[PDB]
Amino acid sequence: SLWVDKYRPKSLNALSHNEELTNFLKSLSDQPRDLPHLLLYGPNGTGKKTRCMALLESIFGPGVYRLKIDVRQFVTASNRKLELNVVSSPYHLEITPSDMGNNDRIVIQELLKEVAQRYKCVIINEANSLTKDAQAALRRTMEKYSKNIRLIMVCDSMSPIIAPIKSRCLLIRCPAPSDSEISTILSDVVTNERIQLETKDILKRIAQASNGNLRVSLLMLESMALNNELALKSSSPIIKPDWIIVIHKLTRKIVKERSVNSLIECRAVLYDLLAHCIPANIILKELTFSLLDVETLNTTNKSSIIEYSSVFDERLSLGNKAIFHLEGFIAKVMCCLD
Amino acid sequence: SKENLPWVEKYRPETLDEVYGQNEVITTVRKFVDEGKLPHLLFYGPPGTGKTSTIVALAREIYGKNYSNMVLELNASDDRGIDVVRNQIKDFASTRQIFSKGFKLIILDEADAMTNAAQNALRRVIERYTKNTRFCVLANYAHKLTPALLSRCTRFRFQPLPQEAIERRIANVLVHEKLKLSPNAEKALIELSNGDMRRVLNVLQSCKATLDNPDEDEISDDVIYECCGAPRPSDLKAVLKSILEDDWGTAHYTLNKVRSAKGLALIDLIEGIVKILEDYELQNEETRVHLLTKLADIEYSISKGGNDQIQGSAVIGAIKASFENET
Amino acid sequence: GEQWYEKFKPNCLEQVAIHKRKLKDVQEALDAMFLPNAKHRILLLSGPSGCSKSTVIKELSKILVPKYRQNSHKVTEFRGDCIVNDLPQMESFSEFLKGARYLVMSNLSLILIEDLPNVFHIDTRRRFQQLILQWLYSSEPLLPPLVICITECEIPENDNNYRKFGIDYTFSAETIMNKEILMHPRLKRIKFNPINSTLLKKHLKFICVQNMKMLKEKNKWNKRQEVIDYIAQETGDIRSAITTLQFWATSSGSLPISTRESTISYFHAIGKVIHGSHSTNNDNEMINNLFENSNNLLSKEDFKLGILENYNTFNKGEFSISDASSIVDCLSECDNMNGLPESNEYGLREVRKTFRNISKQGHNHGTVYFPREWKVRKLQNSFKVQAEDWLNVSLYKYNAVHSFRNITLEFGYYAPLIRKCQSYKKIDVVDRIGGPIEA
Amino acid sequence: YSKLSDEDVLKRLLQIIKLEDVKYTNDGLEAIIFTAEGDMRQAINNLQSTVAGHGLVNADNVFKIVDSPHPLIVKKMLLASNLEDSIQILRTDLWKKGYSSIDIVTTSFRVTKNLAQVKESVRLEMIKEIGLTHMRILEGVGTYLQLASMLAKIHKLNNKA
Amino acid sequence: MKLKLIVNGCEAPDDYKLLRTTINTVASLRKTAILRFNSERLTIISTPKDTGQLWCTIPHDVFRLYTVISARELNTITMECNCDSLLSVFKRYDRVMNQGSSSNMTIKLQSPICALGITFEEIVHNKVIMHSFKVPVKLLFRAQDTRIQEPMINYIQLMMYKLPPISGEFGSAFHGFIRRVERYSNVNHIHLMGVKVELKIIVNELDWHLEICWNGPLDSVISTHEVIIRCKDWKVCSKLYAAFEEVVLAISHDESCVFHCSLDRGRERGQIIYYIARSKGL
DNA sequence: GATTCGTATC
DNA sequence: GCTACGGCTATACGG
DNA sequence: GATACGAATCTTTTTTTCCGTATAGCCGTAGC
Ligand SMILES: Nc1ncnc2c1ncn2[C@@H]1O[C@H](COP(=O)(O)OP(=O)(O)OP(O)(O)=S)[C@@H](O)[C@H]1O
Ligand SMILES: Nc1ncnc2c1ncn2[C@@H]1O[C@H](COP(=O)(O)OP(=O)(O)OP(O)(O)=S)[C@@H](O)[C@H]1O
Ligand SMILES: Nc1ncnc2c1ncn2[C@@H]1O[C@H](COP(=O)(O)OP(=O)(O)O)[C@@H](O)[C@H]1O
Ligand SMILES: [Mg+2]
Ligand SMILES: [Mg+2]
Repeated sequence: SLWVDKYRPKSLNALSHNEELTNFLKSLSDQPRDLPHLLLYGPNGTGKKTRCMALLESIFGPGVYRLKIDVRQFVTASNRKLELNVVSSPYHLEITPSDMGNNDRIVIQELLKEVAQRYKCVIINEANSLTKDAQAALRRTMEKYSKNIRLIMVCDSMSPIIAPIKSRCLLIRCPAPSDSEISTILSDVVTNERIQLETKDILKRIAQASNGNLRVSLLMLESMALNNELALKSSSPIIKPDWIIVIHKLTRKIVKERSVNSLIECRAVLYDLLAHCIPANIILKELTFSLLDVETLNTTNKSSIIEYSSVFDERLSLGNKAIFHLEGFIAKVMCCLD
Repeated sequence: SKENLPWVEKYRPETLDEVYGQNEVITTVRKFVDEGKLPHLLFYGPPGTGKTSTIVALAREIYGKNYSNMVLELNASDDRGIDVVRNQIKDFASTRQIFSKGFKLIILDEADAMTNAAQNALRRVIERYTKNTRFCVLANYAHKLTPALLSRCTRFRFQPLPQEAIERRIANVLVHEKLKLSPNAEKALIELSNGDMRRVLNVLQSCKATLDNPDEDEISDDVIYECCGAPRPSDLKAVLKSILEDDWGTAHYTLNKVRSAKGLALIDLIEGIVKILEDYELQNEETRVHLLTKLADIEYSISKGGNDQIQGSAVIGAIKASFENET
Repeated sequence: GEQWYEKFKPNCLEQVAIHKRKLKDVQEALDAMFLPNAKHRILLLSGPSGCSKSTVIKELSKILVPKYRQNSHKVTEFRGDCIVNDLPQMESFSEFLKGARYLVMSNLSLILIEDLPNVFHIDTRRRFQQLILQWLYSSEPLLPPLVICITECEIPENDNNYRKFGIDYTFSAETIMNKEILMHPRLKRIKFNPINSTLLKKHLKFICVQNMKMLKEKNKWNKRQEVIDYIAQETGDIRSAITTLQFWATSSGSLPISTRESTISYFHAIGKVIHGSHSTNNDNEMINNLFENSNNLLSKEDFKLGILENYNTFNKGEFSISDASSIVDCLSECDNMNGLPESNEYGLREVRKTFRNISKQGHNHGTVYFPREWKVRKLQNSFKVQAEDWLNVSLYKYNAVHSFRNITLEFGYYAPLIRKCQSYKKIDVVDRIGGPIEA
Repeated sequence: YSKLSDEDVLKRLLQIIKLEDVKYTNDGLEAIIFTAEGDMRQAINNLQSTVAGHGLVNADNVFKIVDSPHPLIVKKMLLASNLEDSIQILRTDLWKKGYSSIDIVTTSFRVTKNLAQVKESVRLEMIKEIGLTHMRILEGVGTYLQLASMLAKIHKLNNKA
Repeated sequence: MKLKLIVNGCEAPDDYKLLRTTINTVASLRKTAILRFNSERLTIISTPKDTGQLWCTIPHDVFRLYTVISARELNTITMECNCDSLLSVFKRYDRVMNQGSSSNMTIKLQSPICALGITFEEIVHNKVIMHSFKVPVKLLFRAQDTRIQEPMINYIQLMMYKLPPISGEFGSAFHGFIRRVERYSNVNHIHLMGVKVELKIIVNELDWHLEICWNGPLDSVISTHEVIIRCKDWKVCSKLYAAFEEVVLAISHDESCVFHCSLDRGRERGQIIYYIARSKGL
């Protein structure tokens, strides 16, 4: 399929971008009997999930990647059907709170109660999406059923994880690779499939345009390769996500025009972005950082922007409707820049 | 088997004369009983003030032996929805008295947890069958009750327990359990009670447990502070002196040493400093605002949790910045 | 001995308090519905209470039914309180409809559903929906005309729970009928308005002169004019106006004249919060009465979204950015109070104060609109379906677990681009998920 | 039906005294009317309790059996000039008397909703502060410190900065 | 797409009773049922897709005439019909012989949504009264038929219990043992017990316990076997046990329970299988 | 409550 | 005289 | 002919209790 899973390191020894983390994983996998619950935190796209899969292969042998996708039904306190997908595999379970909202407590409760009845490893992607109640059940579920189950959850920015869960887990950090290592991985990819590659500098450009993201860099490489007729050019344009371009245009409009009509246009742009199912926290983050790369703003304007960004992202974290906080942040930026 | 019970449910008053503190309410309800007329009572006050004990003793005094069938007690533990009020309460307050004459007593313990529809149905039962039935309503929050229900109920306010009632109850407990209490420990116990008898009884039981040999051993203020884990007044005064007079490094060192000497909690120190600073005389009125606001958000953040050392440094900085306004 | 609104009921079409245009386009619809091949199957009338909805249908049936009836006069009104022995309650309306379907030729009679069955119970409400859906979709060659009158009233709060539905908040045609019934080719809807001051004054004057002796005996004849004007100004309900006039006339003292208070509409409340209300220059009193009388509408997240959407229409967006920033900051602060009444009070008070401070004469405001959040939710649902399809095809043709977060961030745009060149240069999903992002 | 006036309540009360023949004082009847706050049933209940508990109905006995309405105490607390007087009133009239903090917050919200002789901006700022305090009380922090901070912020917004 | 069949209850009693029992079971289980008309057997399926599935096999020799023709493989005509209409038709036809008759029941597939023309005769006493019925059905697609399959059962820990025939001396006692748990109103889970022969019905709850045990002779056709199932499925098992002489019970440890009923027509034997999932875990 | 278009009346 | 089955009724469920 | 008045438009997807239906259990009568 895509080049992201085409060159995904299946084994522990095939991971060659952290070194120290690989040695620590080998240390953990030396004696799996005393393996505690693991929590992996780091930048998105670093490869924490790849490390988890490699560790599971190092423990249970090859075969962890034999995923079967199943359909499960759950009932809340009231009569309701919850069609939750389960991607289980030998000695491995996958749960993600992306599809399920506030009902995320009962699904994980039933799943962990059924699986917990050697041990079976359970992987929870995006551990930050829990609503502080599934965490309340999970802490006791893993504290009492530690003999027949092990929990390995990956996440980024583990601040919304409650203190008891973080106390009940081993904290493992997965730093993003340097630009040279991403360039080396891209060089290996283009050695496996020749892409002409006129200059080595474009690989560094792709690495720098991803901010330490392997998945984004590989997607960029594949996009340029397919668009440039199975070739590459030194002057080939850098391809970026559409919502990044939309946010940059929104930043340009905010800097240029500061008025109520411009505020309504910004609200329409934010509504389009929300309708495209982009989370509002990262929308605020990208908008704030795109405002800070504007070279026509002084230091006082940047400080005001970052202060309003902190206030409004805290408000959005403690809020219900995301449009209010985004509109407030944009209006505060407009009232500060004028 | 009263020796096999917690001290809170061991010294529950059985007669009206055994209830201390609320002398006015006790005298008023006793006059009501002796005159033979009892209105629809409503008891309001903080927890542990003695409302349930008072109403239970009153019902026992009115019906000495017929308490089982002359008294219907419902609380939050039982369902008190619209159907229960419509059926069970009406059936109880619709039949004649068995042989005791007088009236039927219905006690609604913790009526603030009842739904609004239940109170709306209950008001007509109260004002309809009042010839042979009287209602008593106990609640800690009056905002959760319908204004009509408050209108048809005679309100009695249960004040927090004064000093003398606490002294008398503690003396009775000491006589019963053959225990000794220092006057300093007595003063410490009343201060931490906060007008609550249950807290006093629990702390006294924990202090008796703390002693290696209960008899021939007095309970001092050190025993109280060790059992309940509260800071001593001297520790609070030293911490406040270090924060107010000394520089930042030594104030932080003093706070850390005081907290690590006995494992004290930062919230208890915050409450102690708040209580001490209330007695202070501030001539700026901005120091008061800064202190109250900063300590309120710090206490709230502690309630939500977080970094403890950061919160302590925040307390020190807030106090210093607030007292910088007094110049 | 009889009520005035009952003893002075209209006897013909000319005595019905209704606008000429309303009479015309109800007459045309009813006449078209009596044709052998009528495009419209049923007639839906919506409006506030006492808007001559029921009576005008009666006076029209007095002149239309006797004309179209075959040779071999009134309506066949559904009566919900009839309890038949061998009839379950949900089957009563079905039996009524089946019996009334036999009213086509030589038995023609208009069907007037003024009081609907119990729609506050969900089972019979769905039964009503699927029963009137079958009437519109019936294969019957000809059916009797059906007229449904629904009174648009706000249901007051009864029980405390956040599972409140549309029927629980307000009693309107939108909450009762679903989208299929309302948007049907064989359904004609004629919304009604409250009776204007002119017809109310004319009919009150007619009622007064019909009892001239009784007002002249009580010396109230000279004071009847101001009473008529004030009653017509206060309310638009003909029944309430006639009842109040009868109460005033039969009185013998100086009791003040009082009428029922109509609820304030959603856009009416939005305009009151934004532009203020005339005859009330005190913002505190207006806000207090709005919260006391229309707490159901105010205590909703839809109202705050409406304020956020429509606050830019005060002067077509021609006001200082500081005021807009203050309004949106206050709304964001209110969003963090977990729906407390203090949040709504503070938000409305701040919006009203901000718009009052900058208010000037000669302002040309804009048109307010409903919030577009439901459209955003529908687009998000479509994006969710497309992302589920992408994750299913990516987990069926091969083994690759990607998170929905990564689908929205990168795989929603990069993967369609990969599938595009891969396909044209030569998987299933080729377009950007959720459509392209514009502006 | 409007709220009952003081004169009508006094007339009905005096009729009840004349029917029951109990001793009364004009100051006591005024106190009963003041505590009733236009509620006739409350006036009758308070009068009956006073007669059955103390006999002669004066201001002393009435104010010793029944309490002054807490909305008026809260209104006096909110309208205080300096923070020290408001803090003292709050403490000695709601905290030492045994009034729950949530009751104080709700009463403050109602009083601010029905508070005259104040500006709209000041009123909405105090409403926002009372709402924040209400949220803090509901979430669990129901100490006297929160009420003191609410009063401090109210006074800060009253006297500006 | 030409389906036609004729049923004579009086000519062959046992298979008609089997068909009536299958119809009663699928009606009691849930509304609507799946009728798979294979060219050599008819399979009646009740698929709720935890709740159980009933898979009854009816050979073509059961009916007097079994012309089944369709463009699909092996002339597979699959249809979904409401059990209540079919149950009412079967009750009418049963009362037809109960009042005294021997007329045959002719069923034809007369027209995706179709209907069966189930028509039969009745004679009161020498009068002719034609009973005509039309039950609306839907025609399941070929792929949709492929989506329905009989769940296979593992034999790693599954153990068979040969329940006594109801015609024997111990049959009535065993029927009483099976229905002994049905007389409790507040029962929702039955926790079975087999150790290696005894069958124990255990209903353990917060403040009451139940220990129904079978002390009579039992056979296991040729270790603990526990599975907890809902009470409603046990009612269906009891109903199936009464109508079948050859009843086989299979219990899987914390996996499932299988209620196998067989009718020895010898000839292909008619069989009824009721797969029951555990309501919850041990 | 605001805007916009159409009538009836003074 | 006994059993089966249909009709009436009390109770749990659902939305 | 100017103006007050009126119509059309500006819109939507936990907990308690209650209303009507489903269902199982038990009693009364026809038939074997
Ligand atoms: N005035 C008092 N005199 C003696 N013991 C008291 C007194 N008040 C409280 N107590 C003790 O405290 C215990 C608990 O008090 P209760 O009266 O049962 O509860 P409460 O005062 O009604 O508080 P709430 O609002 O119901 S939580 C009693 O059983 C007594 O042992
Ligand atoms: N001139 C008049 N024009 C109209 N109605 C009149 C008149 N004089 C008396 N009435 C009475 O006023 C009442 C108005 O009722 P309608 O508006 O026809 O009923 P409705 O529209 O269904 O209102 P609801 O929703 O049922 S309260 C009727 O009882 C009429 O008889
Ligand atoms: N050591 C490595 N060498 C090569 N590619 C890697 C390595 N680690 C991660 N990747 C690439 O990263 C991609 C996805 O990373 P992922 O595990 O999703 O990151 P995260 O766990 O942070 O979401 C994989 O397709 C894989 O090819
Ligand atoms: Mg109590
Ligand atoms: Mg009407």
